[PDB]
Amino acid sequence: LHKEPATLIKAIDGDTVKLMYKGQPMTFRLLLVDTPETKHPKKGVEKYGPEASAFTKKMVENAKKVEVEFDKGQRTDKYGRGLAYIYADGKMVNEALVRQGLAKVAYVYKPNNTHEQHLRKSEAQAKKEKLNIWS
Repeated sequence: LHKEPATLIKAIDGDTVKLMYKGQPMTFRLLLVDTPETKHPKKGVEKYGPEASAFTKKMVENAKKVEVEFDKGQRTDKYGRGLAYIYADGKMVNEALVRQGLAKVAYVYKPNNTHEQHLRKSEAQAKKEKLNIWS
């Protein structure tokens, strides 16, 4: 797995950000995590949705460097979105959301499952600390 540079274009939601990658604007979906959404699904703005959304936005906006890391399997989903691990100054946004109780680990589709265990370990810690979603 290798990291590649990208430039923030705009954060869209807790789990979705628009990036300039290899010269093209592209929407990326964060691999392996489900955040509450301000979009769907569902019921509009779910609980912790605006929180999760502000966390991702602050984290990518304030970064010096954003990098994307594709997993071993398909790199786009059926909506045309890039599927990847996103890093802000070396820190994985997907893990930070989970470590803060602002995301749960998604249903995993192999072989896009490289960081699955790492994330699950963070999710376990956030539950034990009863943060946000877990409170």
